Amino acid sequence: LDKSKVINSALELLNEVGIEGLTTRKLAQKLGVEQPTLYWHVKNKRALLDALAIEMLDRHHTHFSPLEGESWQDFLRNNAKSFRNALLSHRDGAKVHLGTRPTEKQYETLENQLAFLTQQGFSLENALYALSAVGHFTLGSVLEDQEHQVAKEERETPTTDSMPPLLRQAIELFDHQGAEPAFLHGLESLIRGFEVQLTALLQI
Amino acid sequence: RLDKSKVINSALELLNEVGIEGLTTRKLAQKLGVEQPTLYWHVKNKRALLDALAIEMLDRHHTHFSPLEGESWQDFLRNNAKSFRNALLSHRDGAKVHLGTRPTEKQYETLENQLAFLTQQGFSLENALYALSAVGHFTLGSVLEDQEHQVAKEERETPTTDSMPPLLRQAIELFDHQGAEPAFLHGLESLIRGFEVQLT
Amino acid sequence: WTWNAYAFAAPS
Amino acid sequence: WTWNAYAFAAP
Amino acid sequence: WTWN
Repeated sequence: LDKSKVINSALELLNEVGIEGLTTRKLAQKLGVEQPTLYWHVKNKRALLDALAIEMLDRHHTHFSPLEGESWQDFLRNNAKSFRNALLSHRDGAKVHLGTRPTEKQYETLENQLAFLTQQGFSLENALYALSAVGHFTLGSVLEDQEHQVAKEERETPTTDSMPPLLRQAIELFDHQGAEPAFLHGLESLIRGFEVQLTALLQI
Repeated sequence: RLDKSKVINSALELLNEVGIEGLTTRKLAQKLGVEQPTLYWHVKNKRALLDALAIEMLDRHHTHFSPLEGESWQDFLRNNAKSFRNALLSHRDGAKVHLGTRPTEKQYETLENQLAFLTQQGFSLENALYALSAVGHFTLGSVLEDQEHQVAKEERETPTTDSMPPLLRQAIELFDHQGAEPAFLHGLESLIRGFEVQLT
Repeated sequence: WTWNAYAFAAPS
Repeated sequence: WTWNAYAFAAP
Repeated sequence: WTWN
């Protein structure tokens, strides 16, 4: 009956009910426990969500820190991907991570991210803008994926044979491929946009 | 049928009053001055309401929904994102409302011109798609986070600084000074410069 | 619009 | 992380 | 959503 069982069960519970239907009541039932006893481990539903975010990053965000003589591009690419994995790891995973601030045990890891990017050419400012851009892009991708995943079941089936040519092309494209390709292109796009600034390709 | 009515309008004001969590049948019915069965006739479920609220928000505040006479694809993507941003920021929990948006037939023509315009500028249809998507998802991601941390900060124990290290701290002050918008415009600019350079 | 690839996925 | 501006904001 |  420690903090770690509570969190493993919460994670199992998240998969079975999603975030809207996750409650301390249901978690206490899953555990065969009185609601009070659970309170000591999680005060309320947002503390719970913060803890679940933390577990997910900790289990599945394997490229949290830069690495080796890995380039800044490799890091940003590998960091985005790995983060996306964390957000996809559970039902409504992105929504759980949404609006979570890093704890102090995370502060150091954030520090050598910045330091790594500044040691490799970026101003602090641009390093922030770069990390910010990959992060918000990655989160928004997963957030919509997971949301449309849910919505499709709460809606009448789609009126597709009706769409004009290019939009219909797009739709068949999407159906064949899913979301990942879009994610990868947007990710490369960001990295490349920062390459061009850093490279002074378009200067005078 | 929503469009004939004031449900949307009132629901928006309510959304502001109480946020998306608080947008329940009981409170909407009340706000409107009508019992629940009449509201049910207007709207079967919350998703349906959110769909209509999203559209209504775009129709009020997303003014750069298509490319202008003479505009380059770079400027169109810039103005469209910025305009999208504004629409999402125009209401409480505004981005959450737009989450999982399914375009209706009424919107098909706008979407089609977007694609037609980008391909006319020499994107493949496929790469056009990725630029639109990247710009879209980034804009949405940015605002969702902006809005959530806006709410969550109030239920949260103020950044115990000094514990945090040198560059992190500098980054916190920077963000304290400048807010979200400069980071948003720089990120937008990257995406665009990314596609610009692949093009050639 | 996000142009999300599941915007028109069908149920189940 | 997302490095959101308001992530270390103060009520 | 919850009806009565």
